[PDB]
Amino acid sequence: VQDLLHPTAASEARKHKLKTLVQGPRSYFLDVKCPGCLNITTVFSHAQTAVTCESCSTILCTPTGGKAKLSEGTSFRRK
Amino acid sequence: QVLIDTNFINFSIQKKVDIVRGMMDCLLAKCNPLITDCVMAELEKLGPKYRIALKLARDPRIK
Amino acid sequence: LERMFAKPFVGQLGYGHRDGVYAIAKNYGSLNKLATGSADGVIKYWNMS
Amino acid sequence: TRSSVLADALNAINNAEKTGKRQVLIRPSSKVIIKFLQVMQKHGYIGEFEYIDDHRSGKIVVQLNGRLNKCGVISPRFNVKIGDIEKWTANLLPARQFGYVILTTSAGIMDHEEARRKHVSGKILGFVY
Amino acid sequence: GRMHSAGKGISSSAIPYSRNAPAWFKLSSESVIEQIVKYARKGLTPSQIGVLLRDAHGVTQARVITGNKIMRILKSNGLAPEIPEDLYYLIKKAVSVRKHLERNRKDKDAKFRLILIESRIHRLARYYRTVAVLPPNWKYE
Amino acid sequence: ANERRTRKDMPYISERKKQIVGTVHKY
Amino acid sequence: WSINVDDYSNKNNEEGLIRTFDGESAFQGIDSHRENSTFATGGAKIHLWDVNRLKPVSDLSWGADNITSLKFNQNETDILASTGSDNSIVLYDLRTNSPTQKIVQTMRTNAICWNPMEAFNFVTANEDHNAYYYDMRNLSRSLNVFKDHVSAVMDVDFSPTGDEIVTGSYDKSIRIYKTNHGHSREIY
Amino acid sequence: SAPQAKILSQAPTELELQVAQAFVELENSSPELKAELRPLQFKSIREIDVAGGKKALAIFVPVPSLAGFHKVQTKLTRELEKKFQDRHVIFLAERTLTAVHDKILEDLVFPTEIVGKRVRYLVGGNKIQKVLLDSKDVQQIDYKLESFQAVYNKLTGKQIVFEIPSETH
Amino acid sequence: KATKRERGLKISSVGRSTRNGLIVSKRDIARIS
Amino acid sequence: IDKKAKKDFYRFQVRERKKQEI
RNA sequence: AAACUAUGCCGACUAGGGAUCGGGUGGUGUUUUUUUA
Ligand SMILES: [Mg+2]
Ligand SMILES: [Zn+2]
Ligand SMILES: [Zn+2]
Repeated sequence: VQDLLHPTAASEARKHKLKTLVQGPRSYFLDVKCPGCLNITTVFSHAQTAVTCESCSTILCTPTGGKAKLSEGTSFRRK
Repeated sequence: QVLIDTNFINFSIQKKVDIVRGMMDCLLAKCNPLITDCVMAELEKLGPKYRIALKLARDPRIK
Repeated sequence: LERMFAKPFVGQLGYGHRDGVYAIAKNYGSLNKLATGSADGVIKYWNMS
Repeated sequence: TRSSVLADALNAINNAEKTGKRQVLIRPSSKVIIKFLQVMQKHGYIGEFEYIDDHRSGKIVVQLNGRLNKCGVISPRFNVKIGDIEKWTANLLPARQFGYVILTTSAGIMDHEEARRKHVSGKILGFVY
Repeated sequence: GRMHSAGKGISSSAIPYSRNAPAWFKLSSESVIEQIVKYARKGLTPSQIGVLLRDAHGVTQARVITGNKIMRILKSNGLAPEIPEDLYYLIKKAVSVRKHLERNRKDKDAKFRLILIESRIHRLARYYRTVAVLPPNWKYE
Repeated sequence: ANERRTRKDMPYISERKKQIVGTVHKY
Repeated sequence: WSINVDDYSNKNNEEGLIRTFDGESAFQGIDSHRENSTFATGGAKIHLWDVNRLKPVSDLSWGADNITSLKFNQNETDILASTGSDNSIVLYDLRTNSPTQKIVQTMRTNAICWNPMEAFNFVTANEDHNAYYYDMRNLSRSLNVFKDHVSAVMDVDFSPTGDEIVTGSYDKSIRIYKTNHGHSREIY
Repeated sequence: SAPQAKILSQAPTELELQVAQAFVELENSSPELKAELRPLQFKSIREIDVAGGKKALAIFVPVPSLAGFHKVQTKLTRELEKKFQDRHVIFLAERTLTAVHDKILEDLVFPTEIVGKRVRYLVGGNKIQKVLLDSKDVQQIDYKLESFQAVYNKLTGKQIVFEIPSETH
Repeated sequence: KATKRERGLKISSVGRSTRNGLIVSKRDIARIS
Repeated sequence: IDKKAKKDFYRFQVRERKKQEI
């Protein structure tokens, strides 16, 4: 049994994005340092483009079916 | 003095016929409708589907 | 013997209420007295004896 | 063929009532749905109902106490005159004093008895009993 | 729920409840507008512009960050398409299938799919004609 | 039970404590 | 109201309404202090009333949430408990004229009964098909859980001996539990 | 800079003079923050009481400058609270009725955000309007929920209850 | 299994019942009014 | 970006194509 | 040439269980493996 009006935070986490009480995005944004020049770039977690460092023109991520796989050597933090 | 049977109440509701007024119309006289425990018990056993019939049967004019 | 002697229902109070019973109050000082009220707006005081 | 939001809400409430559920979720909401539910609440056919804003049409969670026999919307939204109200009730309700017919009048959405008391009239919205 | 198909998928984006810009976003609104104009000049469509800004520039939503949609931003700056973007892609797909049916006349499946595509064009074209986005005389091919 | 085979940190919650979401005064 | 009763034959009327207390908002529960005349009503706000005064003598409320039920303790008569629509249980003490403790549960609790033989123990009827036995002094943990019902439990009561409880449910049954066991011994 | 420069109103009130003196003092003390503090200016201020006995300073500001204030609202708010204790300082813009009420609410909760909104319809006919906030700065806003309720009641004439879910209060 | 389901008691006659709602004909509206 | 660019989508583009057409 | 022993109450309708196909998220440690991809 569950209370539709007061669902538990744990229960809401397991539900689909569109099936929660108030639908919201499950994605997030990251701060990725290029290995080359150490500048920081903002990257979407489910990015559909191979985000390239503006200064280096170096690939930072590669698109996939879901979450974009970050390139090896690129450190990241959740923004 | 009229003894009400269980099916009588159900059909009366189907035809929108009030028990007290419908009897006065038929006989042109004051009718004292009466419900026995058996009929009341049968209405209660019919289930939630016949809750409307149970509420009309409990009208105060029905002794 | 406990199973064949299990007859819990003893009876009902009067003819009951016109509408559903949603409030019951017992008299904590008297053993056989009871108060009930229904969604009809009617309240009754009973002699359970 | 899709159905009006009001009809969807009322069907959801009827299904939840019959299946024994004590809470129902209605989406989308509306002003009409909230007024209709408020009439029900004033007459005791439902309990508390809460409105949740999601920056969309919205959602409503309605508590049910088991006292609802049926509710529905009526179309076409024909105009009913005050003197006619009684007759219409005799056609639309189980018995003489059982249930309420809900009308959208110049004064708002209200049951037939309050419409008679206010000497107002309008279109018919639906019925509850 | 799909028209012209039996699929009932519900995959979609879930716009976040809050409608104000993210706290971590620290770029001027004017800078975002210039980026939008540059990409449109290069030839990118409004749908593709939002992907690039969102993926690489932290622009969660153009409306949230700048207060105006990408379509209105471009139109304010003189950039506007001939025909609505969704209609543009439907016509291109119809052209490609018609080209294929030219070389392969035995592909009855492609003939069936073309009917579905042209049907989608007629329904979409009729809507835009009603709203006056598309001139009333406009007809497909 | 299947989760606990591979889950490194899955605590054991008693049936008596499951219904409480929280309390105002902590002790 | 006043009612004529035939308990005793030492006499030989005034049977009917005696007084009316008007309120600003709708009421949802009522219970009376055992020792003295004061009684408490739970509506949108839980109000303490005195019989000899037409207005609420005191106003108790944890917050803006409404109260759906309340029940006075039977031994420590100054202690009171209430239930909110926000899935909460609030404890009051009249000696301080203030609430004391609040716990929020996963679902609403419909009724509360205090143990007649144990001043600090009370059982709660809950809407997750369960009834929970609580200790006043430590509300972090439940003393016991009763799990037999299959629909919402709508009322609960202690036997005056304090060794049994009876639960009424939305599933059209009545179950009796031993306070030391988490499962019913009977169904009616 | 004179305090009157900060005040857009031609006839400044004494409290406006004091708070403008506070801003210009922050400007002078600030080695580079003045660059953003100097352009920013406010239309008016309202000192409105709170249930606890405190009062809140609603600084009425133009919207285009409200953006710049929000950029630097945190430091100014902390400093003004230091200069003015017993004062809850909040920056609001002067601005359909539903939209402006919502914008006023967003200005109030700033820097915190509104997780949700609910309306509970009781049986008698009452309505409880509730606004759910996030837990970003839960302690500070918990010390300020009643002030928000009082301010919103004073300005919009509505009764709202500010809740912080994920915490039991 | 052979027994037909109990269908309850009839409560209305004015109009047909559908998913969209109760539909009342124009002829009926004039007849009632 | 070069592969995702459209030669004929914006009003300025078709005009340019019209200019070269004649 | 084809058929030639079949069969299932229906619906606007609740909550589930096991298995399986495609996609996605997370955990975990075996197969896997190393700045060629
Ligand atoms: Mg598709
Ligand atoms: Zn780089
Ligand atoms: Zn008999």
